[PDB]
Amino acid sequence: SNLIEVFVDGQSVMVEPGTTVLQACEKVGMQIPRFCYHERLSVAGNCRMCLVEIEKAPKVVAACAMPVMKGWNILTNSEKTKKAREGVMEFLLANHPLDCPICDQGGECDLQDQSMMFGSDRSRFLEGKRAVEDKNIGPLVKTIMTRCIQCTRCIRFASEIAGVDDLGTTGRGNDMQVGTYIEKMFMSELSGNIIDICPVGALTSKPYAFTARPWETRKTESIDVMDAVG
Amino acid sequence: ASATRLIQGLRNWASGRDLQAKLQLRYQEISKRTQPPPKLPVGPSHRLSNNYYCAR
Ligand code: SF4
Ligand code: SF4
Ligand code: FES
Repeated sequence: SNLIEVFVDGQSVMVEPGTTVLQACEKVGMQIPRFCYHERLSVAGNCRMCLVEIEKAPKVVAACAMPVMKGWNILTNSEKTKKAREGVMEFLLANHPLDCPICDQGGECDLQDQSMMFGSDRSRFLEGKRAVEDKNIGPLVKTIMTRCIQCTRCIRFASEIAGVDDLGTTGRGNDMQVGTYIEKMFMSELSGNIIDICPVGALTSKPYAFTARPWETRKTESIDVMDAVG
Repeated sequence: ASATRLIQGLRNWASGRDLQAKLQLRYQEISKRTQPPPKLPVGPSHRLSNNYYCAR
């Protein structure tokens, strides 16, 4: 009754009619590596890291936006998939600066995590490596856009949730800059949160700056004041 | 060794034949230092078009 049997590696699971592929794999413990998808943000086909093979199907389908009909069998570790992930990771790492020493997210940034635990171990493509003019935005958000993977998260957040609608993309091909075209200050309530959503070191915290580093710090549960929302 | 006469006869006469590689290792055979600068090979993989990280 409004449930669907769909196999995962031959292991059946009952899911709702219209839950996504990525969710269906979440249910049994598969977390398909991803970038542009986010729990609070509407779906987009940008990152392409979510690719996964379904047997009997010639092309690889993107797990973010693909709805699940009955009887899909989702092979996560099938060779075609792993080759797809290695590919996507390679093209992403094609144009990226080497900032990991200076970059603020070095202990965190998902390009390093998913880079080791999925993508290939050795790069290629010598002559290359485009660069981007960096753009100052707020006093809160330090901005180096060379590290941007252009994953559209910041846009979709600013639009839907923040509601400011002042961020976008301008360009084609290699050259697409993500940010205000007129060099306007972007500041709002909830705006600072964007530095958590940027998966790479493109956006970061200006005041927190260079002081710390993720593995060195001891996380501690707490509550908030200054707002009655608790 | 250093110039030795009749004492090296004493040593030839006590412990037997010697004088190959005086125990002190002090005579040449020091290799100089790196006449060529080293250049190293790189083994399997390190090559485009052959491989995907899954197989290896
Ligand atoms: S954005 Fe990620 S991969 Fe790029 S320099 Fe920073 S930590 Fe390294
Ligand atoms: S600035 Fe960050 S969040 Fe925005 S598209 Fe680039 S990588 Fe994604
Ligand atoms: S989640 Fe499917 S494209 Fe990024």
